[PDB]
Amino acid sequence: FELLHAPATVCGPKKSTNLVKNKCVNFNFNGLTGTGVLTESNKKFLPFQ
Amino acid sequence: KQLSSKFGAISSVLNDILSRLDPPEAEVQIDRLITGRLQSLQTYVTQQLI
Amino acid sequence: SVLYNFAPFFAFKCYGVSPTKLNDLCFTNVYADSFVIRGNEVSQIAPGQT
Repeated sequence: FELLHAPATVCGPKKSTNLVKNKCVNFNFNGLTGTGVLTESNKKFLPFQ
Repeated sequence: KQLSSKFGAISSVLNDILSRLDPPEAEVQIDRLITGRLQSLQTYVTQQLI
Repeated sequence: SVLYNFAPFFAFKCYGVSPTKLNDLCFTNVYADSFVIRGNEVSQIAPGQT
């Protein structure tokens, strides 16, 4: 394997879950495990990041 | 800035280590991370005291 | 979950990740190699062995 900072294209079998906002929870976004609140951001991304 | 240093371990993010490895190897990985960050904190406290 | 149904594994020793937490990781670009060896050198397929 390799854990490069890149769009993950091969991943284990796990089902998706609906989003929650303004409640601080623990999440898992393609191997990025963290704990915090989720909200809409003022930031903007280029369409490749 | 010392939080992103691996200190000879596998990864710098703690949650990746705890969610990626078995506790037989996670014990020694956390040993390495604890001793590195503890040495850094000791240096900072000594500097603050001086 | 389809690997265990083929054949009883000999070593199945793992480094880096654990062979139980493979249903929670999400990474990129696995690499698969295939060859056949005569038993005693199965332990020689490892990082840093002669």
